[PDB]
Amino acid sequence: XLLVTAGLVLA
Amino acid sequence: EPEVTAKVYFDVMIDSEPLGRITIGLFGKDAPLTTENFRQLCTGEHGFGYKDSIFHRVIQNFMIQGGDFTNFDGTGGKSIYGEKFADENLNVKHFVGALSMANAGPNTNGSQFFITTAPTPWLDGRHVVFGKVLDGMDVVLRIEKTKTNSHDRPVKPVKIVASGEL
Repeated sequence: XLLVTAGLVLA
Repeated sequence: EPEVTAKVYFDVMIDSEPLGRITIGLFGKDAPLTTENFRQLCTGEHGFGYKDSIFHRVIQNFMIQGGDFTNFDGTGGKSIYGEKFADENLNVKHFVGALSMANAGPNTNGSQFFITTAPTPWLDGRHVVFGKVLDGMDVVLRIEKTKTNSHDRPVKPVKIVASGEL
C-alpha cells in the first residue's frame, strides 16, 4: 500500500 | 491549520548540485515535545542531527522521507528523549506540504519524518503532523522526481548539506 514506516515498509 | 511557533530550514543538494532551501514552520503549541525533538535535531545541539543525512525514500505523488542519520536506510534514527516517544497529538490532519512523523506502529517516534507531496488522508490518526513547508515547496517537488531504484531509493543521493534554525 502507501505507508511511511521505519523498518518494515509493507504494501 | 495550526499556528507556527518556530522556523527551521534544510539546505538540500543532490550530488554536488545545490537544489536550494526548504523553510519549515513548526506547530509548537499542538505538539511541543515533537517540535522540540525536530528543532534540536536541526541545530545539532546534542551532537547528532539531520545535518549530512539523506532522503532514503522518495515516491512520486506521495512523499519524500528522511531523518535516518544513524543507518541511512530507514531502519534507524533516535529522538532526543532516548529511543522512541509516544505520539503527542493525532488530531491534526495531513495536507500537501505537511511535516509528519514516520514510525513503526503507535508510540515509536524517533527521528524519521516525511513531507507530503499529495493528499494522504488514509494516514490521519496514525502519524503526528507537526509542521508545514512555508517556502521551498518547489525544492520538494524537485526531489520528488529524482530517479530511484527498487525500494524507491534515490540513485544519486539527496543530501541535507546544512540544516538550522531561523
